Amino acid sequence: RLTELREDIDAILEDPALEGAVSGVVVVDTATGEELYSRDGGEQLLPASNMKLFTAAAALEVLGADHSFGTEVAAESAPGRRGEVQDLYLVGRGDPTLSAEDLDAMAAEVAASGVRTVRGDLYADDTWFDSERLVDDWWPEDEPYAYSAQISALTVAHGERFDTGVTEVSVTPAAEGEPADVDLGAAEGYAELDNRAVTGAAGSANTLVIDRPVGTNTIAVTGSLPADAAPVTALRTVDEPAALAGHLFEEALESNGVTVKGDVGLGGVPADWQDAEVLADHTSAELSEILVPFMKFSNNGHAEMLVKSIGQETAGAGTWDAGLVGVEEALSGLGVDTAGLVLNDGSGLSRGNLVTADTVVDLLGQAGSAPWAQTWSASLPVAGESDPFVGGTLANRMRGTAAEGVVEAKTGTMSGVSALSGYVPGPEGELAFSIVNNGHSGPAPLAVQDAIAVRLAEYAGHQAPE
Ligand SMILES: [Co+2]
Ligand SMILES: [Co+2]
Ligand SMILES: [Co+2]
Ligand SMILES: [Co+2]
Ligand SMILES: [Co+2]
Repeated sequence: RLTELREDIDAILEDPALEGAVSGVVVVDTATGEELYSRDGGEQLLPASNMKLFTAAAALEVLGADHSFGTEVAAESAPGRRGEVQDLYLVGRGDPTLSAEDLDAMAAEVAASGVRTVRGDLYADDTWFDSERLVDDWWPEDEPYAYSAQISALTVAHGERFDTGVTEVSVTPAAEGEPADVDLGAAEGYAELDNRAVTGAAGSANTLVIDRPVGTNTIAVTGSLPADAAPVTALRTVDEPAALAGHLFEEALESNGVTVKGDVGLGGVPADWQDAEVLADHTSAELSEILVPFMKFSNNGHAEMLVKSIGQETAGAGTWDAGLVGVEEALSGLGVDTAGLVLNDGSGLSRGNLVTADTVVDLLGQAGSAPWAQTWSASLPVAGESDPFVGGTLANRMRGTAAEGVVEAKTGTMSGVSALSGYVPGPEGELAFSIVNNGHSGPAPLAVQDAIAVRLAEYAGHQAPE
């Protein structure tokens, strides 16, 4: 059987979709520790989102499944007679799941706390992390999109997938000839809008485009949306995720009967205050829970926020430099050889990252036996599973095959980069694998990755459903 498996993979790797592409492929039997297959396992390649694997493991080691994040509201001293206060500070400490609901819940506490007026200014404190919003080598052209959202300690998360630093932009068609109707979602009143979009005739081509011009906090909409066209929605990042959290909290307070006479702005709690009053606070779910949405949908904001949290825990510094070193350290304490590893960021978006298929499998074996093995493997996306929170970025892959609901693996794709690394649980042996492709020029070789994952699932003792 073994010999057949090897030949089969060699054949699959013969796909023309992998021309001019270096591919690191490693397969190992977790149980026996046997090396079922290996090709360029020591070759340094860009891992794309697969990099999140290393960040996720590091997070469990340094923060732990138990870990959770907090958000506070503080005044110099509690309110009194007329229930007034001067400056109010919204302090974020890395919660990547802070919803607008959470903010409203807090706006309520501040009110129940006896506050009716914020005579001073309302400040958003995100100093828990540095202000380095984007990784040095991230392409500025990717900035308008969610996966490239600015990183901040205080940031609001959209939806149940917790997309940070973004706002939801909607474009609804009007009558042919009339301007299209644009809604900026949360960023309303915060970001500037330049709506040049127009309703085209019914049946006309949809040429609409939503964008945030680099270096601005403006949502520019151009193009034409046909009248008979279904309203469009999109996620666009904003500048200074904190200034937005402050804006929404500003609106949350007002909604909870608390007036704010000042202005919303960035700024940390004076430190001059020996006993600031904590009018309100929120605590997120534990890391083990937050891991799911992070890994299932591959959330870059979460990965980066995690690195800096690790930087805070290991060195008291929400910095990529600190966190990254902390990640590399943690991986070592886990028994992983970080020799051919190069960490430039936590999400894998950075072209500066480098790993080797061997290192990945290495991290898979170790992680597989660590105390948090369960919560860990449970965050990985499962092959061909409709439910988004289970299938993740693999919901629409390998369906109706031996891998369906069997292969647990992290995906990762960029131009010329693609990877699929994970586990293949089975009666014929517990398998760990890694596939990293760099160099291909057409689309990502996802069918090749699947083909291999499906053959492995079979080798592990699984049959396609009928
Ligand atoms: Co902890
Ligand atoms: Co949504
Ligand atoms: Co608003
Ligand atoms: Co929460
Ligand atoms: Co099966």
